[PDB]
Amino acid sequence: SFPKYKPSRLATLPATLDPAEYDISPETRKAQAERLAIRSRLKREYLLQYNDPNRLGVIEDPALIRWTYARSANIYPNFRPTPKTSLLGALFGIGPLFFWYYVFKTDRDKKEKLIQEGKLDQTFNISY
Amino acid sequence: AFSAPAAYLTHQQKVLRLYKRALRHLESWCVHRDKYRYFACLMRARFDEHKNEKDMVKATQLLRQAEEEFWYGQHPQPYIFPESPGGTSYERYECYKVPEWCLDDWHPSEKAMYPDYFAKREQWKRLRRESWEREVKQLQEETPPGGPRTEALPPARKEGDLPPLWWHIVTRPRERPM
Amino acid sequence: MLKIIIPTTMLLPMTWMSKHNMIWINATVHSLLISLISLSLLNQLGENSLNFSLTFFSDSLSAPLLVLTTWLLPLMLMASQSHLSKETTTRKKLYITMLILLQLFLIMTFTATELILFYILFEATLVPTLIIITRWGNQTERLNAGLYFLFYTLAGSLPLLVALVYIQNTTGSLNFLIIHYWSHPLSNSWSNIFMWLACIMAFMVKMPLYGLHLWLPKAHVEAPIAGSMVLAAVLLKLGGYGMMRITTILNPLTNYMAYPFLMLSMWGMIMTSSICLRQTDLKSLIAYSSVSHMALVIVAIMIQTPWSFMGATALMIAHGLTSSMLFCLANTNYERVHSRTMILARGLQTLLPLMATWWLVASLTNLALPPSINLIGELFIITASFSWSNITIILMGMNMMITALYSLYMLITTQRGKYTHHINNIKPSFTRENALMALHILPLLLLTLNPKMILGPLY
Amino acid sequence: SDAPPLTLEAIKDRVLYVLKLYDKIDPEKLSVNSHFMKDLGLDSLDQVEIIMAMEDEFGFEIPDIDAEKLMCPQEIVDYIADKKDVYE
Amino acid sequence: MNPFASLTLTTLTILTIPIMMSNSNIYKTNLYPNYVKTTVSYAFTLSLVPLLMFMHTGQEMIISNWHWMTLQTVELSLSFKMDYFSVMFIPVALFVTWSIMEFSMWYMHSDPFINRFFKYLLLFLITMMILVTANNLFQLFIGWEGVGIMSFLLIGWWHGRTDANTAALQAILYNRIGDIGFVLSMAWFLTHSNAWDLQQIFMLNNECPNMPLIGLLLAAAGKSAQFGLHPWLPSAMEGPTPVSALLHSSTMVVAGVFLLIRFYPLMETNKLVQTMTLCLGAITTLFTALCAITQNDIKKIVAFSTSSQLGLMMVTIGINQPHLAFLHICMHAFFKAMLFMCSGSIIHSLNDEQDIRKMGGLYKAMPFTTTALIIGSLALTGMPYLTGFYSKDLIIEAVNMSYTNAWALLMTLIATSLTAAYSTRIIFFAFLGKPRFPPLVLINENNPLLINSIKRLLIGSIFAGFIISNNIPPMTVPNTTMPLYMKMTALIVTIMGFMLALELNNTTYYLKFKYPSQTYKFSNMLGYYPSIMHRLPTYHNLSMSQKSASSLLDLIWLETILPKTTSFIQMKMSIMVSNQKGLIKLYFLSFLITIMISMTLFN
Amino acid sequence: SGYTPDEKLRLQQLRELRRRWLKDQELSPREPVLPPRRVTYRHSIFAVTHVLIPVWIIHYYLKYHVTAKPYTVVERKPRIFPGDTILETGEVIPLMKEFPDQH
Ligand SMILES: CCCCCCCCCCCCCCCCCC(=O)OC[C@H](COP(=O)([O-])OCC(O)COP(=O)([O-])OC[C@@H](COC(=O)CCCCCCCCCCCCCCCCC)OC(=O)CCCCCCCCCCCCCCCCC)OC(=O)CCCCCCCCCCCCCCCCC
Ligand SMILES: CCCCCCCCCCCCCCCCC[C@@H](O)O[C@H](CO[C@H](O)CCCCCCCCCCCCCCC)COP(=O)(O)OCC[N+](C)(C)C
Ligand SMILES: CCCCCCCC/C=C\CCCCCCCC(=O)O[C@H](COC(=O)CCCCCCC/C=C/CCCCCCCC)COP(=O)(O)OCCN
Ligand SMILES: CCCCCCCCCCCC(=O)SCCNC(=O)CCNC(=O)[C@H](O)C(C)(C)COP(=O)(O)O
Repeated sequence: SFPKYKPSRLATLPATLDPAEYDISPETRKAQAERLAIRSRLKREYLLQYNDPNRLGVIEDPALIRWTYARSANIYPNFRPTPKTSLLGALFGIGPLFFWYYVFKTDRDKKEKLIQEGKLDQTFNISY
Repeated sequence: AFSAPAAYLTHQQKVLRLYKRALRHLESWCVHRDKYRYFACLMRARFDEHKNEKDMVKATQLLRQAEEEFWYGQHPQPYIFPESPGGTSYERYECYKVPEWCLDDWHPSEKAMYPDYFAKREQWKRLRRESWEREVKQLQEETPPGGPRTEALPPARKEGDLPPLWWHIVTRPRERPM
Repeated sequence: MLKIIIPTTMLLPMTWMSKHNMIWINATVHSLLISLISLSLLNQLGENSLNFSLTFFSDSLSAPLLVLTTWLLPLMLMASQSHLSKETTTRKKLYITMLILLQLFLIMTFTATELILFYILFEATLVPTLIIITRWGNQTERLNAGLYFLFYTLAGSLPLLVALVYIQNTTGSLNFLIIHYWSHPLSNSWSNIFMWLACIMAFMVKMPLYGLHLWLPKAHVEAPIAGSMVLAAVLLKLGGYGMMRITTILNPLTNYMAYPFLMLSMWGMIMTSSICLRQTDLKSLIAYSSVSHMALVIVAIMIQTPWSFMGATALMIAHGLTSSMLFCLANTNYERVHSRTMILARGLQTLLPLMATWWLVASLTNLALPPSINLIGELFIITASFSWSNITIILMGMNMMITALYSLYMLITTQRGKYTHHINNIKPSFTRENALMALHILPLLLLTLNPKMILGPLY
Repeated sequence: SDAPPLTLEAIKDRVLYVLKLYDKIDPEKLSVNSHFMKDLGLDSLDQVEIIMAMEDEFGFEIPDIDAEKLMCPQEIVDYIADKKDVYE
Repeated sequence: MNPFASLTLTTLTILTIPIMMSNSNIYKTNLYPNYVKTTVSYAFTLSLVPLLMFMHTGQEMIISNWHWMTLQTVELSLSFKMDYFSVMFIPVALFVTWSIMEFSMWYMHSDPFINRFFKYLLLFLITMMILVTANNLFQLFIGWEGVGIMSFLLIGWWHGRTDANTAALQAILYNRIGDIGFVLSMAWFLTHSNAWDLQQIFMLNNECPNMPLIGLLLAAAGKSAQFGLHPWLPSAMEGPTPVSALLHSSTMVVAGVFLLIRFYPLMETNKLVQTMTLCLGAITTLFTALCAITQNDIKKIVAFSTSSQLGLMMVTIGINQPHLAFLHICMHAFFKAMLFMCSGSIIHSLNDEQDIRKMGGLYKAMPFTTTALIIGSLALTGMPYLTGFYSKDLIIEAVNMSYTNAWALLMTLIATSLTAAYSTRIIFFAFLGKPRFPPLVLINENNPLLINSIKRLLIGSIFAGFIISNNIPPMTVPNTTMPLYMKMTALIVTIMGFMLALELNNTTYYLKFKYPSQTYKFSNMLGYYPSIMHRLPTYHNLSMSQKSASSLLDLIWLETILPKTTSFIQMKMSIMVSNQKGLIKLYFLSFLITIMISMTLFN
Repeated sequence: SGYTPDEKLRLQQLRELRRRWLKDQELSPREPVLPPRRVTYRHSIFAVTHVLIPVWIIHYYLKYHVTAKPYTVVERKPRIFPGDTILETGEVIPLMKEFPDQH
């Protein structure tokens, strides 16, 4: 027996330590076979369009188009106002503004009070 | 790298992979050659004791505690060959690799230099132009219906035929072009 | 001032009477000549102004903006020469007409002795840009982008007209000289607060202020290259110029009125710089960088100190030049790839080394590397904000670090690594594109030798 | 660099040298085309150690998927020449 | 008239001629590296004269030749400070650069872009000279950023390698973290002292407050890679060996220590900032030596050695001994540059192999590199009457007899022991055992460029300490009388380091193997700092930047507030208004209702 | 284990084609056809155009333009020790207080 390795979000589990790979069933083998089948179909299509001497352009990638479209333009039509979204939006969009306003207002009120009281010693402070 | 991958790894391949990894990391731990030879022979002796075991369940239970033991003592800084995916010169020369089609955009004053090379290039272009038209039909007739089941390609079977999808494997830039 | 205005007007009949194959050459030559004439305006005095007539004046705040506006047109023509090759002669002439009209409106806007004339021209600039965006645009979202760009600006600027007519009814004049000499303090009143808001929001929305910047990414991404160049270089500076001109009557109300906008800009520069880190589009990244720079300019104008004003002027000029160059580089990549996606075309330094050098110089200038005027404005504004409050330094430093981060990210993603294998239509860079980048970049490094030319009237 | 341009003859000579230094396999019996499992009666573990010895000899490392189907010295030499782009 | 100024400006000016000729024909030929090397050697032999004049008399000058701009009461001009520090550092930097360039003429012979590489080295040198001789804060900032940009460009020299780009961006990130404090200091000095000039700052700051000195300390820690911002320096080894020998070993990385030296009149009037400087230096040197003790890459080991030496330099700054820190800078330049030269020669001779597990007996196979590395290791460990003696021994003596922390002194002593220890590790694992490199031997030293470049720095690392120490005027009170055990403490700890390291290394021959402990794992992964601080913060910033700043706020809520709400309300009102069936019944009923309302509500 | 016959044949044909291509990548003796057209000695010219000329311009620039303005070049005052004499004035600094010398 040896000390156990505990995975985390930023340190994933090694492939050789997965109990899933050791639980082999015919369904798992068929799933792997069809995964490699679709991968081989995609690779065949890409290489057929890649080795063609006639093509003199960019091979359009539907996966890339879908990625960019989902990241940019598909957000709002799928947006639904929920307690989670409302609370997170309110926090992340209002809290920092009021926090910084409080900080700067307190600092400037302190500075103005010191200036009015005259105890700040602003000698040589010419450029502002 | 060159060989097409399989849908899965069998038990025997996994055992070989663990054996290679353990030997490499033991060599990394044991710097000196005589010590490494001694401990590698001892590792082989410990490794082949369960060679003749027969049932699948105990075999699968083994190699697993072996992988855990390997991970516990895996030498967090193993030796890596300089050109390996983790080496100090893995992709050092990848900025010097220029594609072959870039020569098609050279100015005629530049193509005036090296005339024999460009004549040979034109001959290669003609060969590719014919071979591609042959290869498309050859691959269409040879592929199983419903799409390929593996990313392995067949060789050429006729006399004047060339292996399908050969242009971008034969015309690699180089390992160290500059 | 008419020695600049009349040739710009004569550009139109010259364009419309040109041969079918000589429009670009004539337009470029005469635009460059007009720019040379504009150089004379830079000589400025430490005294009041260059009051040419009752209608127009020039100042060391207006002179650099006028020079940049006159210089931008030949570059826009050079950039537009490419993608308009398959266009009919009449429509190309119409495009050149739109560009000339936009230049004329901007030139008359920057002199503008009287505020209603300034408003009229500041709104007249809206039509040619809208036509350019919604007519010669590639995608189908250009219509929505133009609608956003029109309606944000108009909603912001309609109360400004009411504020201006009220100010003229009360004071009696809107000439800037009389306004400056007869200025009176604003009492802390609700009516004065709303007058301040009506005077400020029109220029805030065009900066763009954070939270009111939604129109800018749409308009910049969907516009043709010339439209993006002009929008990023000159049209954003109209709000800053207007704020600098109009904050003379908003005192002492500005001391406490500025806080909501100061907080918004100070947090929004961080927000937009962080947004730039996760972006899949070059144009969107450049637009958000522009938003960050203009937010920092807003902070400078709101602080309302001499160093703030000098830094704001310098940063406006430097940002205009840098954003124009970055947009031009992105367009050069797009006309080869037709995708406008960062991750598609990679490792272009191997294929195009000189264009990679241009990319590096543009990124270094956007990164505010000394002694470029970008850092001159950045540092002056940072010092003024520190004098305003010592706690601003944290936000300024965070913004600087994130700015360097996404600038070098944009450089590395496109220029370094391994080339994309299946892309084989990347032809050598033309002399036109190289000359465009050179004419963008050389004025910056020449201006860093004479920074007093772009430091504004408070130098 | 100053690296001599190694040839096919050098690769074959070095492979056969390292193989003849392997005491398990008799020097006389082995031939460029001599198979590993059947012609010389070696185990698969012997094959992986042979691959490792090749790796240490030539200073570069072969992926496992390619190594597990290298069964003759001739195809080992062919693989090395293809990897290092050897002309003759 | 007074050739001091003319010569000092002439050196910097003639350093820039090959940059102007980079567009000429010589740049397209193979004579460009020799041209640049000759220019650097001429600049060095020219700059040797003002140092001689200062040694004779002590000449000190300020040259404000060109007036760039004036903002109100603040005047900014191109001003050069040519004090002791400048006239002493310029010859050393030029000598090291000349040696490194002659070495690069051999090392980078097969690189297609060597003219460019040479041009970049010249550009970096010019920027560093700008940094060193600057008289105001703006010029020194110009040099500060120029050296950083040259570091970014030279680290990612092989731009096809992902790790090189990652290391370059890491260096940029850490240097910007330092730039934050630099900008804070500039803003404070301009606001309060009304100047960026050094003379006015020295006059108007008799009791310097905490804020500008803390900003300066942050900038120095950022650029000198102190414990908080250390990891970028070891990662900067991705670049070519000459780059690591010139920039990240002896010239660029001492910039923060030099900045703290330049502001020493204000540093001595503050006691808290001195304490923070001392603690930072001590923790940096200890942690970096502990990281170095167990590394297998030779370049990584030597880089951690450089970081530990910088930590010792900042300890010296913390104990209020700036001139001693400058002397240590000068000595470390020589011997660390030569150590990188030897490491690069070893790497090239073994087919670009860097790991020490695959290099064995090189003491006899290649003896000139062996003797040079042995002399450099002896110099590094403060062997008596050697370049490292005249600085490191004084550092230890001054720390031992000063009113300072006990912890910092203990950490410094342990760092010295660990320094001896990893020097022993390098020698033992690189030169003593049986060979472990591939059978095809390609070992060769017989190249005049490499031999001459190494031997010049060898003569330097043997005699420069004595020469410089005996030629400069005194600048601090000496430690004349000392306890005998306190006088030998440096030698005692160093010999203890040799003995313990050698004893522990000799056990690797034994035929026993045990799994590593937790302390070894901690030391090998550099205290797990790179893993945690490169996976957690970066992920948390990027995830927020995508989810909240980009999507949640910008693409959703800001869009919902003004435009979507306006569109929805206007569309609903349009539907309500325009949904009329066209029946005059309802229309005139509404007219009747409307007529009644007007009569009764408006009068 | 091992290659399938199809894999063997494909690898053989591919490696033959690759060797043919690599051989074709070589150059003939006349391949770099260069078109010609025009329109201590090394150290001596170098020491004039790279050292003497720059120092002439800088000395002229410093001696006649930079020093034309005040305070442009400021020099640290020379140290004065007891027993020294001054070229400008000629007076001699008196010696010190004859400290008791021993060891
Ligand atoms: C005042 C009186 C003055 C006289 C003082 C006495 C004179 C000397 C007495 C001797 C004392 C010890 C000297 C021997 C050093 C140890 C060597 C050793 O045995 O290493 C092998 C051994 C395991 O090796 P391995 O796992 O088999 O590695 C496999 C191969 O060997 C892999 O091997 P490789 O080939 O890969 O690399 C070999 C490398 C690899 O070896 C290592 O792994 C290095 C790790 C041990 C060395 C680190 C020692 C430095 C101590 C600084 C720590 C500061 C505090 C840090 C606080 C941490 C907080 C968690 O080893 C070396 O190269 C040599 C190591 C250093 C020896 C040479 C210099 C030692 C003299 C300087 C130390 C003291 C004298 C100061 C002089 C001034 C006079 C005062 O390492 C240890 O077991 C560590 C021993 C001591 C560690 C103490 C820290 C434990 C902390 C645990 C937690 C405690 C509670 C904390 C609670 C906190 C709550 C907030
Ligand atoms: C959406 C993306 C950003 C868009 C731009 C946002 C910027 C616009 C924000 C406007 C700035 C502030 C407006 C008024 C500031 C005056 C200070 C006042 O509000 O504070 C207190 C005022 O107290 C209370 O706040 C009274 C007002 C309460 C009603 C206001 C609604 C609060 C939230 C509304 C926000 C909606 C903004 C978006 C509109 C669509 C001071 O108390 P008091 O001494 O008595 O009044 C001093 C003024 N006097 C002297 C003239 C009398
Ligand atoms: C991007 C969209 C932004 C749109 C602009 C938002 C702000 C608009 C500014 C407020 C609108 C009215 C401007 C006022 C015009 C100037 C005239 C003036 O200042 O005189 C005031 C007039 O002040 C008013 O009447 C203001 C009444 C406001 C009615 C219209 C409300 C519009 C919305 C107000 C709330 C939102 C304002 C900020 C929006 C934030 C950004 C979205 C005093 O009038 P007198 O009676 O003559 O003198 C008093 C002594 N007898
Ligand atoms: C320093 C690192 C730490 C070290 C820790 C590692 C621990 C490893 C110890 C585990 C030992 C085992 O093999 S675990 C036992 C798992 N089960 C079996 O081995 C059953 C059948 N064996 C095979 O099939 C093999 O492939 C074989 C016949 C050998 C070759 O065959 P070839 O004829 O196809 O070469």
